[PDB]
Amino acid sequence: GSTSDVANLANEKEELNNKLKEAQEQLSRLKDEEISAAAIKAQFEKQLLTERTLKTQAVNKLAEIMNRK
Amino acid sequence: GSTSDVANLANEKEELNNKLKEAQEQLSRLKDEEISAAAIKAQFEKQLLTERTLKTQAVNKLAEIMNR
Repeated sequence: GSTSDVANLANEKEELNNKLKEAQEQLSRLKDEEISAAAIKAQFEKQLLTERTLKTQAVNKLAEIMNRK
Repeated sequence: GSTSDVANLANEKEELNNKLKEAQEQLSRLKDEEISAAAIKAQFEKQLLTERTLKTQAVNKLAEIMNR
């Protein structure tokens, strides 16, 4: 009757709510990671610009010395 | 009264089913976004190695030339 129906539905709501909360905590940790990925990407883009620049400096100076006569 | 409460509880269960499904799908989306991002990490890492390597080869050949 209504009494065991209530008992069972209150239990399922508690179970689902708990699983939902766990899911939303995961999503939130992941959302914080996606923001911290944007900063790491920018850092990588910077390091790459820098490495490229240093590479061209070395390559060009080597070509220049090899071309010296 | 009690029978109304049961009807309302069933709807509230169903809505929680919906929210959890939505979250679990969102989690699958954010999951393969961690796969794409880590494949971008590895791509950046390869490019960085390549640039540093060409840099270091040029440096070392130039040093050898300058040192007679």
